Amino acid sequence: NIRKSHPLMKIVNNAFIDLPAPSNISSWWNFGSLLGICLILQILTGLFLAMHYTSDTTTAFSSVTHICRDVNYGWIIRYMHANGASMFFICLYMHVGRGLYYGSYTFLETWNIGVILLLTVMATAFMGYVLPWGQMSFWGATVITNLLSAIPYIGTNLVEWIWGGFSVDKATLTRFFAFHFILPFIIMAIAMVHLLFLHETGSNNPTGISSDVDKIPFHPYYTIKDILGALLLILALMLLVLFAPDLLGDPDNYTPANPLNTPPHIKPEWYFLFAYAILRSIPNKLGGVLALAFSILILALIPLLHTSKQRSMMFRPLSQCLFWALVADLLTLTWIGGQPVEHPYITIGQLASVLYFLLILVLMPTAGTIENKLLKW
Amino acid sequence: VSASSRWLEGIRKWYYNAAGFNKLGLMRDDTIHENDDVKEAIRRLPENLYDDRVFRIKRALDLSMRQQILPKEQWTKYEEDKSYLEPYLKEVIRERKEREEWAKK
Amino acid sequence: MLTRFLGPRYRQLARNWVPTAQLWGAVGAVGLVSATDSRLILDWVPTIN
Amino acid sequence: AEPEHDHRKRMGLKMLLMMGLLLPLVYAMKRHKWSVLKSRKLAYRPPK
Amino acid sequence: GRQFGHLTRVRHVITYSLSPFEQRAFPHYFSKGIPNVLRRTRACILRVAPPFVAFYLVYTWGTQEFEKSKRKNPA
Amino acid sequence: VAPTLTARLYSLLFRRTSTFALTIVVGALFFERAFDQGADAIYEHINEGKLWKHIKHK
Amino acid sequence: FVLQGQWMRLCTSATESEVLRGKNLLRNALVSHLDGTTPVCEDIGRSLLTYGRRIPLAEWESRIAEVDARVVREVCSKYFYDQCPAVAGFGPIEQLPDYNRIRSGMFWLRF
Ligand code: HEM
Ligand code: HEM
Repeated sequence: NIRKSHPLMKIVNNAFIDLPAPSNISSWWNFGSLLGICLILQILTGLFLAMHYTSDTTTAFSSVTHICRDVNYGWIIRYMHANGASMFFICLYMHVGRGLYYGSYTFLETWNIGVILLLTVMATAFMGYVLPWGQMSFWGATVITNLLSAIPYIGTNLVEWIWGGFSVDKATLTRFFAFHFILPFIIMAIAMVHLLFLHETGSNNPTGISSDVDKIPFHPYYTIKDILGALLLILALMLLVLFAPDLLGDPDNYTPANPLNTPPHIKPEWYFLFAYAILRSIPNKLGGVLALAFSILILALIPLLHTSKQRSMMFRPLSQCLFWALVADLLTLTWIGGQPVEHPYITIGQLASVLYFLLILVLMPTAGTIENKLLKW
Repeated sequence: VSASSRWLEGIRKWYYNAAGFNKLGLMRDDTIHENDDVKEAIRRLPENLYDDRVFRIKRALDLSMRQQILPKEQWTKYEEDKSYLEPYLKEVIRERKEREEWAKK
Repeated sequence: MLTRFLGPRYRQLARNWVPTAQLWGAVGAVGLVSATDSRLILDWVPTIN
Repeated sequence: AEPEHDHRKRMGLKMLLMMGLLLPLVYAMKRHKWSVLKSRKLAYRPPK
Repeated sequence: GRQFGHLTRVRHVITYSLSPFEQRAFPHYFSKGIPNVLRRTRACILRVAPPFVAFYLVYTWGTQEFEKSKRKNPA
Repeated sequence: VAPTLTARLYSLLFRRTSTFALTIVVGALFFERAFDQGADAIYEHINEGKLWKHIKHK
Repeated sequence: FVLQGQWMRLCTSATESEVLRGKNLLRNALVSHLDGTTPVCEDIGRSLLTYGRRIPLAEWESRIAEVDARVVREVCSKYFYDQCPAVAGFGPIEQLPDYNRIRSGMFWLRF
């Protein structure tokens, strides 16, 4: 009674208690709550960090050290933030992938909002990494921000507008801080709308068939399975932060910023490495950033190239192989992205980039058509 | 009719078996993606097929849940695979196409 | 003003919920104690110092 | 460089022992509730 | 939206269930369990495995050429 | 052991949500004392920087 | 939800007045039913098969009289509180609650 009628409870009830859900969803549906979890864990350790961090160049790095040595338990808080960012990205990558494989993208609004959610956390995380004002924080801030200067007749002014100076100076750090604080709240409102559009149809499932014929209430079933699910997120996260705090950050970004150095290194954090590879594969200022962008906004083209008469990939062998070649190709891309632009690495980084686009834009839709034909559809 | 046709038919039988909806006792039309044309075809089915269509989807979602599959004998055999939806779907499409032609003049 | 709740039955209600309410408060008590340790409220019994 | 080193690894020991104890338990909690569904039978009885 | 009781129309399907306190959460877990994981792996290898080894190979080759290139004999 | 330990755990302590809550919280205390120390103890199979061992020398 | 609501309420907080109503409803059901040679005859035959005696109305009265609230909340608890039910459904049952939920309504977290 009370759960069903009360204005606030309704919402909870309709989203986590009596929500009819397919009795069929597998582990790949857990990344939904996991991102939700990652989002909160990242706001909570993030706030406690802001209680000791200062966004001024001369104390920026020092305040981060202040946290790890002097602030009680500052270190875990710091590393949980650091690693949660990668954990947020692995989950983000599972989630997008899951939808791609299962045809979940046929829910345009939900999906499109998802792309806005992907961009928002990327912009968010990119600003996050600059905050400690480390060698990579500054040069990654430099290299990446400077891309916008490829935009014709507007670009120079644009880069100088967001920079605050003529470089990545004082204005940029405080600036980047403010947006890094405001972004995750906006992300939240958007995730609510993500969930708002999703609730309008309920979840998809591995068969892509349709589950009105067999729904189970979200409660014992998926609350308890999300719990067990969050527990494994914690394990991965904690295993990362306690045993190997600097593993995914790599031993490097320590030593303060130096606007005159330029380390023979320069590469964004791992989650941009595939995009990074695509960009440098193209000899051309404009084209590089054009293809950089296209490598992510292409998710907004996927539903227009569905092509198959079935929604999921569960019953489609050729498509499976092509999907796996996409993921395989995305490893190559990050791997290349994490290496210098010399002999072997250029040409495969070039080839793999063409493949990425050939796969999604031509090979996958073709396989769908072939698949339809083999089934006489 | 001969060598080549059977080869194409064998490629088709192979794909069918690989696609594995058979393994969950599903029939090909039970896997169709539900857009409006199809939503309407489903609607138009007679009582019997509709009911059989629901039991199969149900049987399959059940299997799909415990990630199991049916014993080989109960897999649906290719071309014993009644394409019950086809004629309805075709007619529904034919009706929409007619609406569309009228909307151009 | 607000006392339609007086009577045999209401009295009876109250007594059926006493063992429960008492037990519940003890939960929270032990809960608060254990949560902030034996200085910030309630020291004693087999636990160190 | 890393003063927290020791303690880090101490919590880690506790984290492995706890996860190693919570993980099985949360699993048995989950399969217990999902058992109504995993063990479950269907029959289809259409009119003759 | 959507609720329960307004989902769809279903006819003549019985469903027997048994209470969770009367069955085991881990019946033939190793017995029936493991063969299943082997069967699932069989069904999927040929579609998952190959793309990856193609990268696995591209990776080790890619590195060898790189390392071996920053060396040289005459000229 | 005999008419079951769990049976008694249920009958005397788990039939009510009160006692249930109550034991979990009482059980939470001791567990902490036992484990926190237990894990600190097991950790002592590294008689190295063992602050206690150094305390004696200097 | 309402059905189960009453079982627990009775398991935990049954009150005296309603118990008298019950007792009285039962005194009337008993006496009202043994009206006519047929029901009485049926009653003699059945009783001897199950009780080995014929239980005189005076005894059933004594047995009813002894029941107070404490008994009700003690006897209901023994059979209802946190026990698994046997559920059976037929018809448009899309919204019949999942077993676990029905099972979880057989006990209550307040208590
Ligand atoms: C509004 C909530 C958030 C607050 C208040 C916040 C706060 C902070 C602060 C103060 C820092 C600098 C201290 C440090 O580097 O440890 C930081 C760094 C960072 N932030 Fe956040 N953050 C929030 C959300 C997020 C989100 C959602 C992400 C995306 C995963 C993110 C990713 C990062 C990364 C990658 C770093 C640098 C890693 C490091 O050096 O530890 N933050 N954040
Ligand atoms: C802030 C980051 C995000 C959050 C909090 C979030 C949240 C969720 C949640 C909770 C679900 C529930 C279904 C499930 O458990 O999988 C879901 C499903 C879904 N999400 Fe997201 N998501 C995020 C990012 C994304 C992005 C990057 C995409 C893809 C562009 C996306 C697209 C989708 C789609 C299409 C579904 C439907 C899945 C299905 O029914 O099979 N979301 N999302």
